[PDB]
Amino acid sequence: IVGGYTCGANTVPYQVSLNSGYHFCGGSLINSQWVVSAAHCYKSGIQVRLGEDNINVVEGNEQFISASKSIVHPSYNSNTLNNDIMLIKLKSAASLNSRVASISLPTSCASAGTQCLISGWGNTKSSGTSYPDVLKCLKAPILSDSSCKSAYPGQITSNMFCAGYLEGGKDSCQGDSGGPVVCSGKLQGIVSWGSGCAQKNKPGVYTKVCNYVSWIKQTIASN
Ligand SMILES: Cc1[nH]c2c(F)cc(Br)cc2c1CCN
Ligand SMILES: [Ca+2]
Repeated sequence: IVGGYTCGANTVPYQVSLNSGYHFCGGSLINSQWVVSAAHCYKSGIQVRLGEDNINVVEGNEQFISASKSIVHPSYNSNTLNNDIMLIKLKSAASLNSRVASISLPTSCASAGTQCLISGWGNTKSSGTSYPDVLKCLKAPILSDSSCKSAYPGQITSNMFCAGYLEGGKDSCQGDSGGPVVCSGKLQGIVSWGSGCAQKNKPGVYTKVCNYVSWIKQTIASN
């Protein structure tokens, strides 16, 4: 996250770190057994880390649970990033509490101008590279479809939205991938892609979660 703030320990209790020897992506806990992330975060050997603040220090509220199965969306295209969503099932159910909690799925899509909270352990620099230890947060509005398409001609599908600031300076970044965009208490987005981080006229692009709720629910129901 570039231009954000330190969230505070366990204040984003649905935020997960995906670890394969090291943090490589975020995700969102959606019930005791399932995490939502980005399809471009797929790899094998994933351990889900819940209750994290400093990802380099065991502080006492973590739960470390290996993935038993990952399911990349059937229509994910890795060239265009269309349908950039994945589900990860945990080998055992997480223990839910104030600091480890699921985030509700949307019942309808969100509107331009809605305020959202984006969070992650990604790069905090727009030029250069610095990776934080503690969770970072950014409040950012959803941008109009027309602004989003103007920023990225020919690249924005019906499964994507932009959020952030056209002036630059505040954005998600590398390593925030797969993490949450939460708006009015619902998981509306997944950190997906962009051109650089926090660059003028290049806001972040996010998977439009509301288009996937039927698939998420029926996947969970049979897996
Ligand atoms: C999700 C993602 N991953 C990135 C990456 F690996 C390198 C760079 Br430069 C940008 C990004 C973004 C977009 C952030 N709005
Ligand atoms: Ca920790």
